[PDB]
Amino acid sequence: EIVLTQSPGTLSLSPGERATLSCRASQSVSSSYLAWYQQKPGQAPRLLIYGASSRATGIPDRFSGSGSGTDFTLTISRLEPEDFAVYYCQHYGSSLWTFGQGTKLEI
Amino acid sequence: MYICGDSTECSNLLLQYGSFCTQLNRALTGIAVEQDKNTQEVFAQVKQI
Amino acid sequence: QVQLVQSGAEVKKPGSSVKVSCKASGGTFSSSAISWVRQAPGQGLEWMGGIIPILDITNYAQKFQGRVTITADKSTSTAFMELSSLRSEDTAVYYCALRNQWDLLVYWGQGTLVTV
Amino acid sequence: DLICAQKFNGLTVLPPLLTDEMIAQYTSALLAGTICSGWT
Amino acid sequence: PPEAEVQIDRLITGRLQSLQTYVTQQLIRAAEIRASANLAATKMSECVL
Amino acid sequence: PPEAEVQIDRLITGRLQSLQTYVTQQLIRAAEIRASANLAATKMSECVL
Amino acid sequence: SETKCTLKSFTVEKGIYQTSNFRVQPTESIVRFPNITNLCPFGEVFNATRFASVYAWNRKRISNCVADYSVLYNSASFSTFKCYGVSPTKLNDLCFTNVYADSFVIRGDEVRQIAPGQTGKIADYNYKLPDDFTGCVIAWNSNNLDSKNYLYRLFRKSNLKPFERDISTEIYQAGSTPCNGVEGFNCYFPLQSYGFQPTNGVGYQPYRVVVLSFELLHAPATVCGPKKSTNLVKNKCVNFNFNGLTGTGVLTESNKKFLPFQQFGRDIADTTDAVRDPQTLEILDITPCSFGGVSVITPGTNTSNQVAVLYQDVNCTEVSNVFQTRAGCLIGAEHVNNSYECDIPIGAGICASYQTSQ
Amino acid sequence: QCVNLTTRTQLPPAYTNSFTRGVYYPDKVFRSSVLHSTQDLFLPFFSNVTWFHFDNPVLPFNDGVYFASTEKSNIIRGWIFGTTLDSKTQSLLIVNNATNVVIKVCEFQFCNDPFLGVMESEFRVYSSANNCTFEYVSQPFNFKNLREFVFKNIDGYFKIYSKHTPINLVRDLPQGFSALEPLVDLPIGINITRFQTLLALHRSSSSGWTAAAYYVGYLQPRTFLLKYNENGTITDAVDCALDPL
Ligand SMILES: *[C@@H]1O[C@H](CO)[C@@H](O[C@@H]2O[C@H](CO)[C@@H](O)[C@H](O)[C@H]2NC(C)=O)[C@H](O)[C@H]1NC(C)=O
Ligand SMILES: *[C@@H]1O[C@H](CO)[C@@H](O)[C@H](O)[C@H]1NC(C)=O
Ligand SMILES: *[C@@H]1O[C@H](CO)[C@@H](O)[C@H](O)[C@H]1NC(C)=O
Ligand SMILES: *[C@@H]1O[C@H](CO)[C@@H](O)[C@H](O)[C@H]1NC(C)=O
Ligand SMILES: *[C@@H]1O[C@H](CO)[C@@H](O)[C@H](O)[C@H]1NC(C)=O
Ligand SMILES: *[C@@H]1O[C@H](CO)[C@@H](O)[C@H](O)[C@H]1NC(C)=O
Repeated sequence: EIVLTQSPGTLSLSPGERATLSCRASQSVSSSYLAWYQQKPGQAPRLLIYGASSRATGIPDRFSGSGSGTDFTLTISRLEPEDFAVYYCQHYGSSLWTFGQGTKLEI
Repeated sequence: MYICGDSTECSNLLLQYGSFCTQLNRALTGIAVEQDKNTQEVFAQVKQI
Repeated sequence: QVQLVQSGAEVKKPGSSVKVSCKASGGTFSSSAISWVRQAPGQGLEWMGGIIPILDITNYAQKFQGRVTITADKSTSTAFMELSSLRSEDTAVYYCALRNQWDLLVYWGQGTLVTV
Repeated sequence: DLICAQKFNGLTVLPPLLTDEMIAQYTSALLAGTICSGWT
Repeated sequence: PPEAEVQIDRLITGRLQSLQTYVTQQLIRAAEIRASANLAATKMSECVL
Repeated sequence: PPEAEVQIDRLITGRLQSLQTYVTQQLIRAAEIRASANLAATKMSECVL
Repeated sequence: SETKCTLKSFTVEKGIYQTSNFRVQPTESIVRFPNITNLCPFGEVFNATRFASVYAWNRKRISNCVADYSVLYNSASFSTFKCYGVSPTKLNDLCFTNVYADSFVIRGDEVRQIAPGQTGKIADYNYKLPDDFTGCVIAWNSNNLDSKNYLYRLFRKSNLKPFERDISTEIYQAGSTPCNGVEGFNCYFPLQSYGFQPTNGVGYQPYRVVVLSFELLHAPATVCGPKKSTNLVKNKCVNFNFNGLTGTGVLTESNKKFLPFQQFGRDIADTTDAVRDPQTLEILDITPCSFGGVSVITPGTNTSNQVAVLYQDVNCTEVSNVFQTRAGCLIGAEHVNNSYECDIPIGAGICASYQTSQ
Repeated sequence: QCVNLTTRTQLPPAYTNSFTRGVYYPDKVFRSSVLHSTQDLFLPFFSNVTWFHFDNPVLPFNDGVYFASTEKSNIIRGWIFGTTLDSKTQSLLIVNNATNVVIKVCEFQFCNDPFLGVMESEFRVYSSANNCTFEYVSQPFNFKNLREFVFKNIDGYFKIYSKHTPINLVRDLPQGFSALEPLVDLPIGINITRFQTLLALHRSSSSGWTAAAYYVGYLQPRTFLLKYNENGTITDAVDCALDPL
């Protein structure tokens, strides 16, 4: 299978700062099937980025991203307190799904 | 059947024309009749066997 | 347009099965695919398996190969997942998610907590 | 078979009114007539 | 329907022409045969009888 | 190209109809002359020989 | 009555008239398709974040999948949905090979150029669609996605062939000056950017265009619609649908030596003679049900209204007073061990007449 | 990797008679007991075919290639098709290397003499590879074996028809009639203007640079009447532009 690994596993950042979260695939993947999600405890995962780009409807627009092959990144242009969250990348291979690593962001 | 191979739509379009099929049928029927007449005129000249 | 509606929370005894119902609102039950994802407390998400209601095809995660049966009701636009031989290890929130062909978005239900 | 291919497209063949046996009988009658009585 | 009707009409016109051509020739050949049959009948009447 | 195809096809149909008409008339006329030739042959045999 | 109608008369003379036919009907339909396990990956085609400039338009192959075209057709998001060679309604039930989705971004006034036989800078220099084309051109306004980049070919030596993608960008001579490169005077760079802005009028707003090109009824199918198969019923008149092919007839097992790569057989008229079933690779023959042909033997109507009916080419096993003859099955006539002068000829030595309780 | 060796016997091209070889089944349709008119690219009857025999030059592909080879030595392993074969454009490499049949389409840079050795002490062929569009791998495995192939490239589909028959060959191809059944249709999308065969050099590699032959013809858009027997096999053909008869 194709395993996604994100980094850093945990991180402490201040509001007002730029932040990035990486997602590396063990095998190359189509950018068109990659997505990023945000999660708060007790909530269903929220989609932010799909197709390794393409900001999701209703998104804050502070989020953007890009990538290809085995290397993808989620960028937050400025962190707001509401952006401190668990974030993960997933691959929707449609016959295979890959999940794991929440790069947990705290103040 | 030659023209409209079991197509309802074709048949309805064919009916926008005049009595085409009728004339063709008459011509071929007339020929078939003559073919039997020809045979009888050539061979059945004497009706005593 | 697309809305996923799931059944409520349940409490089970060891050895029993849980059948989670997911109704596809907005249409396109057919010509789309539905998957089930589990989240044990304190954990991230994991894939359990899924179904393509139109092609009548099921597919399972190796971790969940066996125990769980996934079906789909075309008439009521509803997907189901029944996980047997439950243990306390299976306490989790069970989520329904789907994607339409022609699209890129993955639509999600609410997640239902099942304890054992 | 060609006759079948023609049949399936609406092309058919009708039988003759007189059969080969009937024709043979007329021919034989004429021959019998001539040999027995000439042109009379 | 309306696009099919155009395409069907193109085929109908062609098929009508095909049958009409056939029949005209079939009539001409039949006329030739009648002449042959008439001659044969004459020969039988005059040379056999 | 497609504009020309419509106009070209119209001329083709008209010209084909003209050839078919020509040939049909020649076939009929040929049958007529043949009948004359058969008469001529009969006269040759019966009155010259 | 059938005789009276064909003759346009309320009076019928003695003799034989040719009427109607014998058209045995199908009783049930049959549908057979290969069992395809995938849904088609079209999210990548229609909902993509990036489209090519027309100049370097993209081409994606679609295969081994099921595609429901109901969704694209019914969706109101499209500004245009024009199909050539197929009705969008019928498209959903057809099966294809070699399906391709071409895609690019154009200005709104260029929508008219993505068509089989249109001319202009796109039609001639960026993307030529064949005059002979089967498929659908689908497009929508993308001003909110693309406007703030894209280049189009304006200066080209010659017009493009259908589906040609020529992306050399070399600067070259237009006029009298013997140069390449050296842009200026009479040598020019071939492309111009047409950046899209929110302030552009509609003719200059970007549109996302997807062109679906299809090969219909190639013997195989790899892309096939959402249609369920039925059981295969043999030795009965049925409707049919073998990988998209239709017709009516009786299907039977066929003892034909089809080669491993063959899957259809044809008649002299080039009509389907046989098929290889899509799920079980059995060869099956298709034979039209029955033609009959009926003539009616009629005593004149100034004498009687009894008629006898002859079915021209049938056995007296299919359709009291049934006589099998070489000329067909004669029904309603009483055959006798006698002979008489011929009155109404039937054929093959047989005649009929109306005689005595007649 | 690659050998910068010449040291070859210097020979002229030989030529032979194509006879009546070169018919392809043009369809997936069963026809039997008929004579059917087909216009396609076929080898012209009685054409002048070039005969090659460690002879591996770059040849034009033109409108399609009729290829046949004869061996017992298992030297001819495959083909390389493309234009420049220098990683600038994609090209097609089809090889039987015993381990697998390997078919690849990529922006590959190739060796000027892209060969294989023999055991199999070496495989050379390539200098480099860029991202590759296509890959397929099959499962592992007086002249006596004749293999006839036709290579067509229609609208991006590389179409191969082939047949394998027993022979007893000392010089040229046998006279007789054959039609090739389709083997494969590869949805590739590439430009082929030139090609080479892939030979397996015998090795006991200049110090051991060591018995096969092949023929190259070209196809033309001729009309043939193809005779189908009762089993639907093409058994004969008429080349409608060979001569007045
Ligand atoms: C992917 O598909 C979705 C669903 O059609 C598109 O989402 C719609 O976008 C319009 C325009 O912003 C909104 O008015 C709708 O409310 C959205 N619908 C839903 C269900 O979210 C989305 O824009 C498409 N993405 C791309 C890159 O084409
Ligand atoms: C699936 O396809 C295979 C190969 O064509 C066939 O043998 C099998 O019966 C099919 N299964 C169905 C229709 O359930
Ligand atoms: C049925 O048709 C066959 C010819 O195919 C013929 O020999 C037989 O006599 C016919 N039979 C009836 C009326 O039973
Ligand atoms: C008529 O012929 C059939 C067949 O030979 C015979 O069975 C029947 O008895 C005959 N009927 C009469 C009245 O002679
Ligand atoms: C030597 O080999 C390289 C690699 O294939 C080739 O580019 C070069 O032209 C060759 N030189 C000679 C003299 O053969
Ligand atoms: C194939 O290569 C030749 C020679 O460079 C070139 O003229 C032709 O346009 C090319 N065709 C395609 C489809 O790239």
